[PDB]
Amino acid sequence: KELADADVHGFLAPKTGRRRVSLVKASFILPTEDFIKEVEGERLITAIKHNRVDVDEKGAIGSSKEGTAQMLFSREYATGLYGFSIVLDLGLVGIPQGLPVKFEENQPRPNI
RNA sequence: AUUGAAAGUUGUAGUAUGCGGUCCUUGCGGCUGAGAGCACUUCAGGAGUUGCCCGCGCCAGC
Repeated sequence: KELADADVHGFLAPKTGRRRVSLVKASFILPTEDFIKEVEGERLITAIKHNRVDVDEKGAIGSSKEGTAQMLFSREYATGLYGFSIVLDLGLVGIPQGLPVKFEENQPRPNI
């Protein structure tokens, strides 16, 4: 009632339990098996290098002994046609997990 | 709603700043498209042909 993120994405309270599962679930993101079959070889993974140049007070630069921040790192970039799948059980938003229905007047009305 | 319930391996980072593919170099020197050659030799603008035939300078004039 007082929180919205805890309602939709669940939460956990080790003090007294009160576990509520997430109402929205998602799967991994894989390239489709058709793409994998049709490429067979090829890397489709590129290691691109990026630098961080740090000019000194006038114009100077150092590698690892002047205390400056000048490095040369690398990052992996991928491609391909990926597959996604999500399931949103939004029908339970605002209804307590333990009491899906109230059933007080002999009708199974939702316990909102 | 199950070894279960919530859970970014994440946020900042120029593989940069300067550098003439440049300077010298004749596709040049010598070379007759030249020498011999009748557009010549034989040819009538020629033969025949009337500038013809008839014709009052005329009659009256002191």
